[PDB]
Amino acid sequence: THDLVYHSKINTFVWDVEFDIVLSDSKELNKCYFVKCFNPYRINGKCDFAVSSIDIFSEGKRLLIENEFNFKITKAVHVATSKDVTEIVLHLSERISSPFPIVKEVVYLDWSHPQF
Amino acid sequence: YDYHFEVNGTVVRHKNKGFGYMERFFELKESCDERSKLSKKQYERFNALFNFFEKNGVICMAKDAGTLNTSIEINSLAYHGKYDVMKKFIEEQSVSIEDDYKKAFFLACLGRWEESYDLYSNIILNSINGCVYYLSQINRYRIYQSITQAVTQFNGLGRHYKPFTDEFLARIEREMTNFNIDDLFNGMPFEFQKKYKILEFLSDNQFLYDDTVKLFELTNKVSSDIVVLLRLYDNLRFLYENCLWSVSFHEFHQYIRNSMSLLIEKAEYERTRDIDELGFGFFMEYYDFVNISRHFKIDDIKNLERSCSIDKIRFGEQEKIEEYLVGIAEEITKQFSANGMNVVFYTQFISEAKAALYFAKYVKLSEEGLGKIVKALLFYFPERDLDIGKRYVWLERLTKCNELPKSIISIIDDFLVLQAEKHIDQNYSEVSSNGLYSRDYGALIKHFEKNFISKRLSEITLCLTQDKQKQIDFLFKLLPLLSTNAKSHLLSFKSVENINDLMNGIRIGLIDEFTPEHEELIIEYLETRKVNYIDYMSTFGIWYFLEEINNSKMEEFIGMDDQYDFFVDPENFDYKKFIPSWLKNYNDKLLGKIAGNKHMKHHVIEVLKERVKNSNDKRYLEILMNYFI
Amino acid sequence: LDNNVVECIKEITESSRNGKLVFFVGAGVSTLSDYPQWWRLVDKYHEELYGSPYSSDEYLRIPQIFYNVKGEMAFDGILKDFFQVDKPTNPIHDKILAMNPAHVITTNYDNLIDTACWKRGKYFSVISAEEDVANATSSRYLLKVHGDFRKGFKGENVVLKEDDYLNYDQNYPLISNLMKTIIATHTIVFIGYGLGDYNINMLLNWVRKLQKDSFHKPFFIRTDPSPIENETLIYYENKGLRIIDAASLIDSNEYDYLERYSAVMDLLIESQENKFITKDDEVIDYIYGKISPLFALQYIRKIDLKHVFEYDYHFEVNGTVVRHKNKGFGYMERFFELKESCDERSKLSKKQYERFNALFNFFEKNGVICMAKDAGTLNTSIEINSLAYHGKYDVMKKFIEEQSVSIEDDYKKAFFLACLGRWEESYDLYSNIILNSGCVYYLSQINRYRIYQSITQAVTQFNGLGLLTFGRHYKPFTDEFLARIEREMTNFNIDDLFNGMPFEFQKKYKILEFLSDNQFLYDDTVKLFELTNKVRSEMSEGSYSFGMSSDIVVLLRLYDNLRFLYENCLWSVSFHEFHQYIRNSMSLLIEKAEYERTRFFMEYYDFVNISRHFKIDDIKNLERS
Ligand SMILES: NC(=O)c1ccc[n+]([C@@H]2O[C@H](COP(=O)([O-])OP(=O)(O)OC[C@H]3O[C@@H](n4cnc5c(N)ncnc54)[C@H](O)[C@@H]3O)[C@@H](O)[C@H]2O)c1
Repeated sequence: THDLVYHSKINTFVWDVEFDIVLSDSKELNKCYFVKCFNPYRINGKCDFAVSSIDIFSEGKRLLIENEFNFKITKAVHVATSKDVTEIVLHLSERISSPFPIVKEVVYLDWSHPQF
Repeated sequence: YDYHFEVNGTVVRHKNKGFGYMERFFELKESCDERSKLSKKQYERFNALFNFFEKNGVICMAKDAGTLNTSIEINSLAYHGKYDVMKKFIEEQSVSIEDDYKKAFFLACLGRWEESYDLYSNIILNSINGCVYYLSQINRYRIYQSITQAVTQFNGLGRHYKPFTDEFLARIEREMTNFNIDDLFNGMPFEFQKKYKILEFLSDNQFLYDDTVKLFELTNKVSSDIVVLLRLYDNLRFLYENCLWSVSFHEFHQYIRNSMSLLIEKAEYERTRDIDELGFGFFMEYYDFVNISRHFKIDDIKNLERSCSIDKIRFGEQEKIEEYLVGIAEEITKQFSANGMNVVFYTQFISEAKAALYFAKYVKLSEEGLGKIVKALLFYFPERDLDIGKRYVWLERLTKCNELPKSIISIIDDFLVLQAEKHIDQNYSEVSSNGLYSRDYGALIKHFEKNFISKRLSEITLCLTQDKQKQIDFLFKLLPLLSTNAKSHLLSFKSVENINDLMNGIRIGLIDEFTPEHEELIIEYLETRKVNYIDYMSTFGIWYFLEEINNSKMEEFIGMDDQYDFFVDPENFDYKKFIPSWLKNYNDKLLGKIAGNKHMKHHVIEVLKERVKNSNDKRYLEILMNYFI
Repeated sequence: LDNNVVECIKEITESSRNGKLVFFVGAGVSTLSDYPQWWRLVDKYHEELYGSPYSSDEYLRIPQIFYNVKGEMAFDGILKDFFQVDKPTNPIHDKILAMNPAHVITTNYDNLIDTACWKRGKYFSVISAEEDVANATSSRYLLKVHGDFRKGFKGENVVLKEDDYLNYDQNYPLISNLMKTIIATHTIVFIGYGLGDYNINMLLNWVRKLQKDSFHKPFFIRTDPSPIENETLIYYENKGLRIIDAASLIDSNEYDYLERYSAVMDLLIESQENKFITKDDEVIDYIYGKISPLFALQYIRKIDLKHVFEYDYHFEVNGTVVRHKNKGFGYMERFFELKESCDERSKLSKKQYERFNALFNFFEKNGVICMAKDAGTLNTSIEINSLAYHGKYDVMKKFIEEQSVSIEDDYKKAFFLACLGRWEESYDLYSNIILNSGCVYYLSQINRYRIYQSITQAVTQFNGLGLLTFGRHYKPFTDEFLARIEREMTNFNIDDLFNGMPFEFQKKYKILEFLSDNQFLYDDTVKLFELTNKVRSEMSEGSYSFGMSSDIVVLLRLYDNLRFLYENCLWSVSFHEFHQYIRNSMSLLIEKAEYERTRFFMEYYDFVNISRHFKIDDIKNLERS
């Protein structure tokens, strides 16, 4: 947990951990992580409200979320050390009260925007 | 040390005890009557000295100092990235050994390090004043170091490349075995070591420690800025005009980074202090732009942007900067549009091209030059450096100072059509690091052309069938760019029978207005969730808040999801259940609507005040300051 | 190989590194490039003189007889037609050059060594005649003791006939004296010579007349097909030669001479960077050789240690060593393994054990702990043992009053005087230390130049703005003292101070060189800037790292610099640039501390640093932000 960072702009965490999770349809995804992109200046449509967009990458390739992604974390594995960081992951998820408390990497698109 | 020469072109006597030869020389230069006395040989020698001093920008003594025009002018093809001219120069036959030294430097600058090393060896053979010999030895050692580092990097790192043949690598390793750069100067003829002592520093591993340590004067808070800038210009001119390869090493790049960054930060600090005192600085030019592009990584540019208000930095010589950018675009096209990609040259040049196109946001670009830059960035920029999202970020940054013209819109439409055509394969997918994809380019096009309709994308949708689903769902995110008939053709390919289909359509943009059946779908989902009580809930709460639903029956689902109740009935919500982190998720539109609700605005104001007072969070503070929620 | 051969290799490589290696290249190396051996010329002369076709004396006699009989023109023509042939340069010429010899003496008339030097990018002033000695354009000589054909392929330009050898000392006095001086003052390696060679034995006869232990035994690279007989080796090694036998070096044929030469040349070259340490005793001996000179200094900056070991290991400011460029044996890892395992320590010798104990004390007091892999909870207290730092003005005055029991006490007294404003007394004490005194002598030269600079700046301010600021014309320094200091220091160049030192000092105290200029502040300064950026970047984006602080490196480097400058009593502690560096480091630390607090505590050292190195405006800016 020495590489864990708390990004407060979007109250999430950056941690190099993959996740094994079971969705609401019993589907199994392995070695999946999340990438958050904080885009407040993003060109927003009528029904778009969220400030940051999250992508899911399983086995090095992203996934298209065509269904409700209600999921529960079954296992969390750290890359630098194979130690299971699950319980800490659940603790942080409970504390944060935000979607996807832990993210593989956060991409800040505010400073690279022309309007910044 | 008999005299000290200012970086602004003036001399001051110090440590000189005998005759004031510098003052006498300046007096002689000022008046030709006193010059007429000198003998013929002395007259020619004075003329040569005057040429040298004017060329090197030494004007007069401190007392004579007046309107000093200190304009930088680096006469080097390598500095301006005139790669075609450098190649032409290398192709042509070299008349002398000085042209061979220039050729070797240009070959080093073009990534042709083997040819440059061989040319340096030839110059060393044929050059034994000995100044070119010493400089060639220095540059050959530098190029050997560069080759070694490049070999190490390529061994460590996307595809396996072997720019230097193992035979050549072994030959250079044997030739440079036990080679000492420290002893190079001491081994030179004593006449050389006397005449050319000033070149000693070129044999040292570090030569910018003095210049770097003099940068602390930019961090003071109590001209230093002009001194630092002129010192940097002096170093650049000396290293480039003299064709020294150490101008490409990490030490010099870091020195330029530090100097430019500290100069900009000092200018920003002066600006803020002046605003605080008077209650309402760094003027960048072509050379500053080139230095920032070449010696700055994208991370360094981002640090500059976040630290300072670079939008307040006026950019000068913008036509020259646009010429630089267009030349970079042409070089990118040559490197990639053709098959002339040099691995060694590309490694170094891609960073400068990326930084130049990133920094171009601050420069007004002519329509034709803007089109050239845009096409080069969109099409011929390698994907291993700019992925789809990064390329979109680069492109959108260019609209800050140049409203998207029709030609640039056509270029973006061409890119979109090519992206769609690439989707015929069921395995090709857009890879983005910023999370931005082709739909983002379409959104930008509609932003600057609201009623713009893409004819070729419309046709591509009008040719789609039930088979190539990839093209189908790709064109769904490009729905606004499609025509009415194309929109109708695409819409038939998705079903909204269940709520999840509605969510997917809304996310992809299939449906933008909630039809009554959509509201009833949301309602049945709410009923099922309520029944099963003993993720989208906040989404529907926001939609009702955002006036995206006029059902007026959602209130039946109040009392289980804090965000939903908070959004449906802000007045009746108990704000002890409010989580301030919610405000960190809403975008500008939702936060502004919350602030303007005229209800619950005081609750959010007090929560934000508590957050700012207890955590000093800049995000909460900026939320409160911008929308005053 | 044999122990004596390895000792010869070590001595040769040490000389090559020190720039005191001279190569005496004979005719064998030239013949290695197929150059015509002299016996061919002698046989041609014999065939011309008599019907048809040599002893050592015949070598000189037959050319002499042919000269006297057939004319200088005939002798010269034979030489020209036989020698006016271009030949390639051997890989052994390039090996000799790659050994980095200070000088290359040679008895060859060819330009093969000249061509190799020209190709390898080595500038040697070629001395082949008497006039060339005074006209030498460089300080490194390519000395052709027997002449050459650069002037022309004439028999009077080279030493071939017997008369030439008889009158050599009279015809080549300058060249002979130069050769003897180079032999006396350098390490000589003979290659391409037979042990029974005329020139080698003449040189041995000359060496016979020298003092018993006034010269270094030349190294003789013997590359004859068969191993040297023990009797011959005994005879020639007692004559002042240390023989490296190639036949004993490797197995070879009878007529493959290039392989025999290359064996020795490569074995020498590849040993250039070889520490030649395998057992723990040798590793500890090498480490002590590297670290013992530093025992003079009170404290050594960890970032400086990388220069002590020629970038073999990174010495991080947290006390962890890391392999950087030590392709050879890992001696720091071995040393730390010895340190951890007490049982191994006894396995070392008595002297080796004492040296290891001294090294352990040095490393422990300098905060060097272990390698990165073995690093644990590395926490260190920052204590500076200096009276000047803690502002013990009364204590420094009392110490100054006391009597100097050593030159080190004089150094500390001079530093304290500089720190008490008594610059004239401090300068006089520094001059006295220079006279009495060489680490302290060099540091005293540097400190005296710094104090002279401070005196000059103070006088400038007092005379230019001192009257306006104080409302009075203050004269802290008498005009006599100012004139004397100007006279003394006007001829002093700080830049060349380090070079004007015994080469052993420049090898053992390289790290002190940086004290000449602000280069000693370079690395840290650069790091600071980088770290600043990084830290600011984080605070710009609101990220809150967990664990090791990104600014702890800045604090560690800051205290490293403070300890090195104050405990070593260097006037650089008063420099404007050093004050700016300290101020920037502390400002970054305080800003990061505040940022973390909102989501480091100020101590005595932090308070003293802020007070001493911060202006009031800087403190006000810190309070504002
Ligand atoms: N009268 C003669 O001396 C004569 C005449 C013709 C041939 N030869 C034979 O041919 C060879 C000529 O050499 P030398 O007798 O003058 O040696 P030498 O013993 O006179 O010279 C000794 C040194 O020269 C080197 N050397 C000897 N032969 C070499 C070769 N062929 N190539 C490169 N280096 C060599 C060795 O390394 C040795 O250190 C010898 O083997 C000799 O027996 C001798």
